[PDB]
Amino acid sequence: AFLVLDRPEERITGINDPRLRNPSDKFIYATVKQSSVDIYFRRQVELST
Amino acid sequence: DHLSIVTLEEAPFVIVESVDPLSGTCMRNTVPCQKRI
Repeated sequence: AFLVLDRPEERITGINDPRLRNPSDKFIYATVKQSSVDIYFRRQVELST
Repeated sequence: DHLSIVTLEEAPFVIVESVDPLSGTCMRNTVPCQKRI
């Protein structure tokens, strides 16, 4: 049981993750400045936060 | 019509945030609110 039930996991699940959607100061995420990723998040108002 | 609505900061239901330091107004996906002292 100990050797099968060893699952740290707790890994981000896509962009709809609550950690990304409602970020805390502890969790830090970013992309590269002035690229398609920047003007993807900037374009969508639902991704303003 | 125009009427005054009270609100209390609590939980996901009400989250109170400061205005943008540069613009000085509320951002998108947000509505302005007041506060006394």
